[PDB]
Amino acid sequence: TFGRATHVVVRALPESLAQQALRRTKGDEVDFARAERQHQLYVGVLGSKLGLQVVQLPADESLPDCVFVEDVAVVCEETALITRPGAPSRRKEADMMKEALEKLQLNIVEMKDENATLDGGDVLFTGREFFVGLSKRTNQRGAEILADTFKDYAVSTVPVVDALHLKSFCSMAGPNLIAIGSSESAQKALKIMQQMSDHRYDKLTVPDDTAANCIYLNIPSKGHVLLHRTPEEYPESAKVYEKLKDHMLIPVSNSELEKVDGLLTCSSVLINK
Repeated sequence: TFGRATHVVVRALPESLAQQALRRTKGDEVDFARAERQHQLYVGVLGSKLGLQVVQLPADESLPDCVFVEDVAVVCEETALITRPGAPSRRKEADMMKEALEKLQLNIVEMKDENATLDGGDVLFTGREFFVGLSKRTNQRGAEILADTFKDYAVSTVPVVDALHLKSFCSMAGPNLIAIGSSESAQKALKIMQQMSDHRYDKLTVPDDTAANCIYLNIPSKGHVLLHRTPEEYPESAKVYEKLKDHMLIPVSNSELEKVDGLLTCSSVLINK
């Protein structure tokens, strides 16, 4: 069943994240203490509230972005692709992630090609196929290696225009359901994805691009579950998610890490064992 997961890998925030953030903040500074609380709440939802087995990796002060585990690995079925992140400063994050996934007994494939880069944030897995954003972080070679890794699934690329990652404005909200932003860029990207696929997807359109990034899970003890940004953060988008009457909706705060481009999907790697 699409969206089923039994384990989740997360990683603690390093204090060094605050320092590196000073050069990323477009405005308001990051409240580190609050970022930590929001992370604690996030992990609490995944583990305590939903019952997933949590693998908590320790922070590495030499890796300021280590909390964003999604970018270092893409998991499909029983295989994990350990990526080669676009940012060189994040390459070592693959070390502990590889160990974590090895211990979860997954088949491991490493992106070693020195001319290939790929951030997990640029990968949208619909359950039927993959869409990979060609951005400043992920290149063609990277998309090809992902395609060679998950041979039983089609992989199509889409240009990422005025955003960091493909998932900066989309994510899966349920079976055959793609949550998508309303910006010119988001809508164009969606049109391209729909044109390349031979399958018609349903869509959930939200006014705030960032709020289109959510986490969908299928929990046996709860059914359809969706972690989405709070009404306090994005009132108009939360109103749209409320339309999903068959989903267990869980509002999750992320105001701090969003300041450094970290959205909801960024802080976890889900595995179905």
